[PDB]
Order: sequence, then C-alpha cells, then structure tokens
Amino acid sequence: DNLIYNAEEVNGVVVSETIFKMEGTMLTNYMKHNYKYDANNQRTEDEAQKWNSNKNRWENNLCIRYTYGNKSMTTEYYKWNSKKKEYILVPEMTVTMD
Repeated sequence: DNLIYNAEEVNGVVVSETIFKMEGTMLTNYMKHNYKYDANNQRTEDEAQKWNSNKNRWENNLCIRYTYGNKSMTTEYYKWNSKKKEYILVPEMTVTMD
C-alpha cells in the first residue's frame, strides 16, 4: 500500500516489474520482479530481487518456477545462496494443484 509499481512490457507480456517506496516525490528502489515465459506464453519464472541501497545494487533473493501438467500446475521455490552463487531449491515448499 505504501508501494509504487512500474511494468516493462514486451510483445504484450510484462517481462519485468519494479516496485518502489516513495518519500514525497522521490522514488526509491525496493524490489524487482523479472519474469520469463514459455512458447505458449505462460509464465515460467518470477525472479524476485531486492534493492540493497548501501551496496547500491539489485541482489538475488527468491525465485519461483511454474510447471504446467495437463491437469496440474507445480510451483517450486528457490532461494539464492551467496557462497554458492546459485538459486537453490526448497522442495519443502513445492506445491502442486489442479
């Protein structure tokens, strides 16, 4: 609710979206979602980056991946690890619904 959105569109689909906080008129970066789609144009990733003002950069955090079965979508959640420099799966949180 204290948040402001700007979306980047390419060929009808949002490839990215940026979320800011606003002190008055000045916007300050907060989170950035980078999205990927398949050929059928359904969403496949949703990488969630956080703004680290003090290092002044976008830092990898969470990433969700969607899989479409014929009766079922499966969503898997990954967390970024610095020391490995990889998005690691948290299978504990995986969900499968119809």
